[PDB]
Amino acid sequence: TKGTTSMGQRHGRTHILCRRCGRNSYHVQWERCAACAYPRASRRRYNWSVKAIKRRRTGTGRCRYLKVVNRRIANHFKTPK
Amino acid sequence: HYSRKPQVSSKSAKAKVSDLRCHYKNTFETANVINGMPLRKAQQLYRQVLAKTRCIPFKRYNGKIGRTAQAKEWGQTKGRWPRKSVVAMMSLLKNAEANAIEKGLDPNQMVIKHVQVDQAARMRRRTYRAHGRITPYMCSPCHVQLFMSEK
Amino acid sequence: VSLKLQARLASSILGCGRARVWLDPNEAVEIQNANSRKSVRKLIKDGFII
RNA sequence: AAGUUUGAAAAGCACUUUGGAAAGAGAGUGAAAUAGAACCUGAAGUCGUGACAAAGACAAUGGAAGUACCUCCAUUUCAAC
RNA sequence: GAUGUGGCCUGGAGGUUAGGACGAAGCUUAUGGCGUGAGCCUAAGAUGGACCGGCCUCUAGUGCAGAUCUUGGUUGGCGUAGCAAAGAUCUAACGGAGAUAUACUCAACAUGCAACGUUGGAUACUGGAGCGGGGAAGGAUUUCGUGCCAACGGCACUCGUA
RNA sequence: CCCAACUGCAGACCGUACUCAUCACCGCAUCAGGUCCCCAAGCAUAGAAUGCUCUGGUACAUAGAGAAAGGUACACUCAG
RNA sequence: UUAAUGAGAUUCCCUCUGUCCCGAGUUACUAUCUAGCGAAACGACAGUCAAGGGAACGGACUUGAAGGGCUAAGCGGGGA
RNA sequence: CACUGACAGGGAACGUGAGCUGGGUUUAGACCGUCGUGAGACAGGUUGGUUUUACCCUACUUAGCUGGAAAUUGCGAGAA
RNA sequence: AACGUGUCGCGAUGGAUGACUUGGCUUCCUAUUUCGUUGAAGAACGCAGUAAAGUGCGAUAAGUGGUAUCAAUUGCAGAAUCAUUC
Ligand SMILES: [K+]
Ligand SMILES: [K+]
Ligand SMILES: [K+]
Ligand SMILES: [Mg+2]
Ligand SMILES: [Mg+2]
Ligand SMILES: [Mg+2]
Ligand SMILES: [Mg+2]
Ligand SMILES: [Mg+2]
Ligand SMILES: [Mg+2]
Ligand SMILES: [Mg+2]
Ligand SMILES: [Mg+2]
Ligand SMILES: [Mg+2]
Ligand SMILES: [Mg+2]
Ligand SMILES: [Mg+2]
Ligand SMILES: [Mg+2]
Ligand SMILES: [Mg+2]
Ligand SMILES: [Mg+2]
Ligand SMILES: [Mg+2]
Ligand SMILES: [Mg+2]
Ligand SMILES: [Mg+2]
Ligand SMILES: [Mg+2]
Ligand SMILES: [Mg+2]
Ligand SMILES: [Mg+2]
Ligand SMILES: [Mg+2]
Ligand SMILES: [Mg+2]
Ligand SMILES: [Mg+2]
Ligand SMILES: [Mg+2]
Ligand SMILES: [Mg+2]
Ligand SMILES: [Mg+2]
Ligand SMILES: [Mg+2]
Ligand SMILES: [Mg+2]
Ligand SMILES: [Mg+2]
Ligand SMILES: [Mg+2]
Ligand SMILES: [Mg+2]
Ligand SMILES: [Mg+2]
Ligand SMILES: [Mg+2]
Ligand SMILES: [Mg+2]
Ligand SMILES: [Mg+2]
Ligand SMILES: [Mg+2]
Ligand SMILES: [Mg+2]
Ligand SMILES: [Mg+2]
Ligand SMILES: [Mg+2]
Ligand SMILES: [Mg+2]
Ligand SMILES: [Mg+2]
Ligand SMILES: [Mg+2]
Ligand SMILES: [Mg+2]
Ligand SMILES: [Mg+2]
Ligand SMILES: [Mg+2]
Ligand SMILES: [Mg+2]
Ligand SMILES: [Mg+2]
Ligand SMILES: [Mg+2]
Ligand SMILES: [Mg+2]
Ligand SMILES: [Mg+2]
Ligand SMILES: [Mg+2]
Ligand SMILES: [Mg+2]
Ligand SMILES: [Mg+2]
Ligand SMILES: [Mg+2]
Ligand SMILES: [Mg+2]
Ligand SMILES: [Mg+2]
Ligand SMILES: [Mg+2]
Ligand SMILES: [Mg+2]
Ligand SMILES: [Mg+2]
Ligand SMILES: [Mg+2]
Ligand SMILES: [Mg+2]
Ligand SMILES: [Mg+2]
Ligand SMILES: [Mg+2]
Ligand SMILES: [Mg+2]
Ligand code: NA
Ligand code: NA
Ligand code: NA
Ligand code: NA
Ligand code: NA
Ligand SMILES: [Zn+2]
Repeated sequence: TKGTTSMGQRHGRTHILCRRCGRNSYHVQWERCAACAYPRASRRRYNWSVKAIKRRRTGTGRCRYLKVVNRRIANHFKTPK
Repeated sequence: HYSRKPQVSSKSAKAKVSDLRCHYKNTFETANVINGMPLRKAQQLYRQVLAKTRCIPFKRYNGKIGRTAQAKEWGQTKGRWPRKSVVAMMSLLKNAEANAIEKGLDPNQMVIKHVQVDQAARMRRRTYRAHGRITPYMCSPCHVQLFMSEK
Repeated sequence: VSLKLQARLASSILGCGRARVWLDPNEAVEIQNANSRKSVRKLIKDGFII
């Protein structure tokens, strides 16, 4: 019946890890990610979840290049004589 | 520390144990029965409780425990033989005897004058009940402190 | 002293189950010295494991 | 969910003794270990212990008047004052 | 239900006047005194260790017994209900701190019980649609050796997928 | 340059432990539930029924003592 | 209307029986005692009755009658 | 219908469901008649349809310990 | 008697209160202030003598170079010099 016994009938996976976000939201069968919409070029972004936007926005990661370019802009692209 | 101090400090020996991992209710009755006893006769009683020829009287935490004829010597009807609490209390008495011997006292003249069992901090486990319920499975350790004085 | 490891190795070397492996009740301190299949094979040859 | 808020400083309890150990008993540091490491202060509730008060069964609590006993409480008085 | 109160209390601000290492706040009370009361004040701490009181005015997230109120902790029930499907273990030796553990008296019983792991014997079960031997899915080091027993394996462990 | 029999040299990448369940997966858990495939002995017997047994595996599922009432049972019997 | 079929609804007969007259005896596992472990529900405060009034069915109130204290195993009258 | 001396009438929350049972009544499934355009309706008929919890306090039944006449005290002194 | 009750002294359990505050919230201002195919944001692996997380960094990996600055870093260890610099 539904409940405990049917819990043992659940086999396989609907989602695996996504190449773009690594969130385990990549629909194996449909071949698209539920979290970032990969392989669509643009990501998922909805204003009905501002909390979800703040989890993935700029500054929540490393900003490896943005840190460098911000310093260059703040110093007006200083170069040696 | 100890809730009471001995009359003569130099003629006394103290022993303590914290978080015993013996049932507080069982150790409460096992330790209280030897409160006014000479040390040697208290140690004899614990040996006979292990031999099941005498019992520990359960005076407070005795809700629906069995009845035995060995509780009559204590003026009660209900008693038990808590072997786990007896061996721990046997170890505590041995420590107290060692403290007395190191101080130059005679353990054969030592009389227990203070026994105090207190509930320690509990440890948490869980048990699984019907309809997917999770319910506490607490363990209740005890603190035991005592001292004995020369007679 | 536990001879679980030697019994496991002896059972594999002899190609039989645990019930058919006999370890000498005496001479247990030299059986427990055999930590390898080479040393267990010597116990079998010496008759300490049958 | 979670302040690592010990102490001014780790000076974080050498060493002796019992214990398989955890620990206890001593001894030391420190102004203070009841400041001993999730360590300032440490409430309420609940519990243990010693001492005492007694108390039938009127569930207990409560009100008003007394009394017995206690009182680490307050004030007054102590010479014809 | 309305209103009044040089009526009480709390966190901050502008003033004023004080206190504190000879001990501030907080906390404790058979500590008494004052007030009809909200409360205020003193005493003691065998409490604490650094801030804080009075008065005038200003200000506000300003007073709790209950909302099947929220969060944390505690609690009687209570050593109680129970820990009863899958038949089952016994014995000696070894190992282990886990013993044959003792004031007097006392030959041993009647005063150290109960429990562990391994090996050899004994007995039994699974009974090839197996508590057999290999794989997929799922899990991801649970595998192996040594060591170890604080927590965990709802009893236990010296054992362990700890 | 192309065939035959040799011969010489080189054969790159990832997976590989363990488990697959009355403890390793899902069911909050070492949960009497659930979960695909292969190999499958002897005797009785029509036999993959059922019962017992060699091999392999196991003695792990809290135990001891032990005739109250009343219970539960994949336990029985009962005159007329 | 209908042969065959049906874990479908109904009536009767044979057989059979503890369904009953009318209960009795036995077994395993419990309950029960012990060692270890150890909850929950529920919990204003509590808990002997009769009558009376009363929100018209009181554990508390009135007037009577009981009631020494503490306990183990049960039990289902009340605790609307 | 039958026996009998007789087969009286009633109350106790129309006594009594943590005592049972669940046939009826009164969910969801389904059939018929009547009604309704219809969804549906019918104190009309029919068939199928989870009955949970006591370990607390009293009450009751048995089963233990145990003080107390100033009903624990006063020394407060009463003899069927 | 025993359970049980009450009070006081002392303990335990339990972490409220006060003091503390490198945090939050709110308001205001100053700019040669606005990323990416010259590969961004995000995601994943790795890097220390010792290093799980976090931080920093990218096989030149808890960092290379250059300017200043002037003797450390620090749990332990290691380290030419005790330092104009290299
Ligand atoms: K007034
Ligand atoms: K709560
Ligand atoms: K009908
Ligand atoms: Mg399916
Ligand atoms: Mg199926
Ligand atoms: Mg699909
Ligand atoms: Mg596909
Ligand atoms: Mg019982
Ligand atoms: Mg009992
Ligand atoms: Mg359960
Ligand atoms: Mg479940
Ligand atoms: Mg000093
Ligand atoms: Mg202090
Ligand atoms: Mg302090
Ligand atoms: Mg403290
Ligand atoms: Mg308290
Ligand atoms: Mg007290
Ligand atoms: Mg009253
Ligand atoms: Mg009075
Ligand atoms: Mg405020
Ligand atoms: Mg001021
Ligand atoms: Mg006081
Ligand atoms: Mg008081
Ligand atoms: Mg004030
Ligand atoms: Mg408010
Ligand atoms: Mg409050
Ligand atoms: Mg409520
Ligand atoms: Mg309790
Ligand atoms: Mg029980
Ligand atoms: Mg059961
Ligand atoms: Mg079984
Ligand atoms: Mg054996
Ligand atoms: Mg003996
Ligand atoms: Mg023994
Ligand atoms: Mg068999
Ligand atoms: Mg069988
Ligand atoms: Mg076969
Ligand atoms: Mg199999
Ligand atoms: Mg292993
Ligand atoms: Mg266990
Ligand atoms: Mg391989
Ligand atoms: Mg393999
Ligand atoms: Mg398999
Ligand atoms: Mg799982
Ligand atoms: Mg899950
Ligand atoms: Mg079969
Ligand atoms: Mg067969
Ligand atoms: Mg076999
Ligand atoms: Mg199992
Ligand atoms: Mg078994
Ligand atoms: Mg079980
Ligand atoms: Mg029975
Ligand atoms: Mg009545
Ligand atoms: Mg009832
Ligand atoms: Mg019952
Ligand atoms: Mg009725
Ligand atoms: Mg009537
Ligand atoms: Mg019912
Ligand atoms: Mg009925
Ligand atoms: Mg009823
Ligand atoms: Mg019915
Ligand atoms: Mg019609
Ligand atoms: Mg019906
Ligand atoms: Mg119907
Ligand atoms: Mg049916
Ligand atoms: Mg008297
Ligand atoms: Mg790039
Ligand atoms: Na049992
Ligand atoms: Na299972
Ligand atoms: Na049918
Ligand atoms: Na009532
Ligand atoms: Na009355
Ligand atoms: Zn994605």
